[PDB]
Amino acid sequence: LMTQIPASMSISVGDRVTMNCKASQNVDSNVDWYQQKTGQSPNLLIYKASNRNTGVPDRFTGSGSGTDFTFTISNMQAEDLAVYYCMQSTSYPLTFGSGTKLEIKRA
Amino acid sequence: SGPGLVQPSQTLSLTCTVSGFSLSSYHVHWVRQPPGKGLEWLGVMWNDGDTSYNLALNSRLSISRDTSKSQVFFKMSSLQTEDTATYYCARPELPGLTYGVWFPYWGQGTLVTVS
Repeated sequence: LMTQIPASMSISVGDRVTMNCKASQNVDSNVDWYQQKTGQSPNLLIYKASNRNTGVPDRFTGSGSGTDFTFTISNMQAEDLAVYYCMQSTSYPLTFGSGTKLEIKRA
Repeated sequence: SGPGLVQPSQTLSLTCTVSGFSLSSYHVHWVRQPPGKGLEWLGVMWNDGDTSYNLALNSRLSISRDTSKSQVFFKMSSLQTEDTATYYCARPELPGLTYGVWFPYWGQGTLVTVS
C-alpha cells in the first residue's frame, strides 16, 4: 500500500518542493507520480520511479529506494498547482497514495 | 459512459471507448475518485486475461473487454453507497514483466451516484 506526506504543501513560485511516499514493503522502483490539475483527469509525470514521461518538463524529477520515493519540483511554476498522487505497480493490487495538494503562495 | 444515479443494491455497466490503438496491445484499469478526492483501484486485467480486484468490490464488480469493438466494461452489482465516485479507465504502459505497471489514463470520467 502507500502513505503520502505531506497532505498540504504551500509553496511560493520559484520554490522547490518535495513530496514523498512510503511503501509497506519493497517494490523496487515501480512507483509513478500523477498530477490531477483542478477540474481534470489525472496525468502522468514520472514512471519507473525516476523516468519523466513525454511532455513533462524537467523541473519534475523522481527518486527513491526500498520503500520511500520522492517527487521534486525544482522551480515551482503556476501551472503546477493541483493534487499529486504516487502509485506503485510492483504487484497487485495496485495502490495510490492519499494525495498532496500543492497550493501557490501568493501576495 | 453508463453512469448516473444509483439506488443502493442496484446494478450498472460502465463502458469505455478506446481509440488510437489496438486493445490487445496494452491493458486497461478501472480507477475511481470519490467526492472527497481519494483515488481507488477498482479492477485490472492482465494481458493474458486474468483479472484481479480488491476486496472492496471483489465478487460485485466484473471487468471485461471486447478486443474487437475496442470496449472496456465494468459491471457493478449490489451497489453500495461507498461506490459513489467518478470512474475512469486507463491503459498501462508497463508490462509487469519488469515489475512495473504504470497507468496512462485517457478517460474523462463518468459519475456514478448511489443514493
